[PDB]
Amino acid sequence: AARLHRFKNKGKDSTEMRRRRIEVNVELRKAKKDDQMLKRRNV
Amino acid sequence: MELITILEKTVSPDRLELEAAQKFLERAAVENLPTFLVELSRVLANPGNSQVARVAAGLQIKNSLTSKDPDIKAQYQQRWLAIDANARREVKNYVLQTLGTETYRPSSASQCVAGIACAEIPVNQWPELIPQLVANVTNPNSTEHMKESTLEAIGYICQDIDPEQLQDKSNEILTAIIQGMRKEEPSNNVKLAATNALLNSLEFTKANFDKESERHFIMQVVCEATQCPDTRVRVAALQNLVKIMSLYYQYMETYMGPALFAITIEAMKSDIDEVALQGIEFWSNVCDEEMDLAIEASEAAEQGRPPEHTSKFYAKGALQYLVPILTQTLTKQDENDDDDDWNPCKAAGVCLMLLATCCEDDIVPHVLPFIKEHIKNPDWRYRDAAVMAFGCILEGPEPSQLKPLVIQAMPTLIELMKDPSVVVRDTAAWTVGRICELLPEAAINDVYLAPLLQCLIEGLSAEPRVASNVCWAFSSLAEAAYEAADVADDQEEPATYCLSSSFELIVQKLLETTDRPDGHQNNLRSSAYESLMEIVKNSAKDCYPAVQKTTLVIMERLQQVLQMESHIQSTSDRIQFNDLQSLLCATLQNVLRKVQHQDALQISDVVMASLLRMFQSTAGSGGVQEDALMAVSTLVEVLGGEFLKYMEAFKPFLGIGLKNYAEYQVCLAAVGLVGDLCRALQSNIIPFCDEVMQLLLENLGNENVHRSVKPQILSVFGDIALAIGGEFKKYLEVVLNTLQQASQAQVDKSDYDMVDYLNELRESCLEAYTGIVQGLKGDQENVHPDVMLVQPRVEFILSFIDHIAGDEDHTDGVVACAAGLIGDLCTAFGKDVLKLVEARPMIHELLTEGRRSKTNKAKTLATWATKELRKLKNQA
Repeated sequence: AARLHRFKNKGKDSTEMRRRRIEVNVELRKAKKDDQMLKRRNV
Repeated sequence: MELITILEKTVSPDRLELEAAQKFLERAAVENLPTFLVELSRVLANPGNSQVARVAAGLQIKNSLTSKDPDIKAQYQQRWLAIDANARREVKNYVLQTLGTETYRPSSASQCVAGIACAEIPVNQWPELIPQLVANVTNPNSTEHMKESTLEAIGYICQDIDPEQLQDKSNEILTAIIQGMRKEEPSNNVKLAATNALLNSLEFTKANFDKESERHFIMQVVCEATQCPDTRVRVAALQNLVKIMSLYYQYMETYMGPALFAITIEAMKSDIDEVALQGIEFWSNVCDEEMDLAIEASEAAEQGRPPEHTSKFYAKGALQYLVPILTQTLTKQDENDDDDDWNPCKAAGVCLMLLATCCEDDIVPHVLPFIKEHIKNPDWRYRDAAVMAFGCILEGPEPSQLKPLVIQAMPTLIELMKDPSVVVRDTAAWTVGRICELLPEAAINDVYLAPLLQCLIEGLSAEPRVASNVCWAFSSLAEAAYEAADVADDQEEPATYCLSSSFELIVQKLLETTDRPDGHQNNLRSSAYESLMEIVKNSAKDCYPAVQKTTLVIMERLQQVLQMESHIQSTSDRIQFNDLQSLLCATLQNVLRKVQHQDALQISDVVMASLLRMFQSTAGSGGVQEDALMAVSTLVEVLGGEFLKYMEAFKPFLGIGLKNYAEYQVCLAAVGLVGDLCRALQSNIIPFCDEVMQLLLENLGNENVHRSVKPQILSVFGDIALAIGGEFKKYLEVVLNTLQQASQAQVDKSDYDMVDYLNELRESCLEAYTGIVQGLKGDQENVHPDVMLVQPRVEFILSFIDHIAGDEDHTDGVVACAAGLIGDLCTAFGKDVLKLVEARPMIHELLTEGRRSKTNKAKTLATWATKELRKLKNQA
């Protein structure tokens, strides 16, 4: 097999969708730190 | 007392003596291990005994040392080595002489050779194995059973053991394989073993394929192997052909491709499914690689460097033959087709997607006529193929040309959703969802929007086979509508979008379809819950009362799930229960981010009480424990400083999660939550800072944790220093020494995965230093009297960043972090750092390169660095 996860959104499932959520949270936290440090930088 | 008598109990339905004898022989296997091994080998080597008894004995020998688990296999290997050398010789000769003599097709003796050699080869034992096997194959007087057994063992060797130990012996074994592949061999069973052996041994012969004469001979035997009367040799030879495509593509130019082009096309056209599958896979792998090399060619072109390796555009040249066949084979499905089943029709449909991506514009002229003709044909097979082909063409070509076609074919799409055949309805739901994701301009328009919603909501009550598929279309439509509205009033949330009219209706339908009794099939419940999450996340201002109603329902379902925890009776029930809990927490996270502060306060008490109950009842896997962690994290972010009322109850569970060496992902989530906790509850984490500091240091002390945990430990150290302020002097020296030790680490440059790990470690180290300096900088315009505490270590700081600037392996993040540091010590100390950077003038390359990077982070921070540096460059 190794290709069935491409046919008609069959790949989308609990494990795959959890991975996308985790990366979303990490990106949001990383972005939040950026502007908070930017404003404290006084520039 | 003969071992054959007890061996027959293994195959007999009675098993009372099965386990009894097995445990007795296992007690022998630990105490009288040479005795048990020798007697078993003697029985296997006796042709007079029943051959089923010999097979049973061979199974015992294999199971005595083989193991699927790598750790169990490793200790079993050490157990084998822990025996007298003469004792192992008593059975090594028996195994190497028993094979082939048995008149069986399975040839269980080949398994025994595989297990012993996979352990003795690493320790350079049994040096006569390879010469003996080669002699057996190459001997002209060998019988069919002799050769069939030997090739089976060779393939078992290549598959099982690692490729490192056979790199030097690859040339010897290859000559044996191709000798059994030539057409002069009478039997086909031997030829089948030869093809199978070469499949698992293609990695060893990298140097052999480099040779020209060897390569030409190698493909000659496999090409003549495909055109064979039998089918098993035919399919097996094709799998060999696709593997060579995937790795040794460069050498295919020299008349290699013109030979394969005839065989592969015929293979796809064949009515037999297996040969058709391999033909499709071969023409999909070339497209898959062609995409990757095209990326490399563009990257080199934009960098001004000639490409490392180029392509010949095989897929582009031969598309006019693949497309007519690929469309035709789509009309081969059956109404009673399993959803989880690899078929030539499914493979053809998937392959069409990569065809579109490889060639964006050249595909449409060869597929548009087909879909036009068979879009209304009475047979549902051809109607299904036409609509399925429509979805694949969306990705590749430029949407500007596609707009006339999609807008013209929209009226025929909606009526297809009411086709009497469920299969056509399923494909219709998929293709309308794709048309929304890729071409939302045609989907969001006044004429077609209202009928689209009418059919979409109507489909939510259909059978699960299509009901799951249409649900994902709703999520795509909501995202398109949310992006369609552009308020541009700095509010960042549009007041009203096209979905505002019937927002409450579709939300109500998604709520009830989740509670369907048959949501297990086709992951209907999992799909339905997620589209609800995307709907709520993509809600507008007007839908505020609607999202308030959904929060009440979601909270109600959480309390219900508590009761289902008490009663459980099966493992499958546990899996369903855990999945439901994970989805419910996922939805709660999204609604909490959307809801206003006022409503967050009243429901916070119930949310925390339910969340801690899930963590307390750790009767399941780590998914429930992990999910509750970041669920609290998003609650803290939206609550602000009001979370202080929950510190006394959250403290014991935070320590439990932090002190857990197993489940490294769960420990990772707890670490991330600490950083959010200090940010929101700033200047108030002091009573809880000492415990989390000690717990973090203990986890950093040991080594058997996952490597990914370490960098985040350093990042939270810097964030804590920023939050607490000047009170970090208690642990200032300890964290500084730990950071200094971790910073001076070097790993081999060849391993890219180690390179990325070390680069991420560098980023966390740099970010920690920025937080350390900012902690003592203070809010006031002047430097605080605590900033000289880190003064002695400034020289090591500049030496470290100089080391980073020396390496060309710097990524886009390390440069930004380093530039942020340089500005920080520039504004923290002042006059003294001018001499320090003077002694290391090579840092200027980092300052200039910080602006050339496309990332705005490096440009802004380096601009700050050069601005303040120039103040001290000409201050007098």
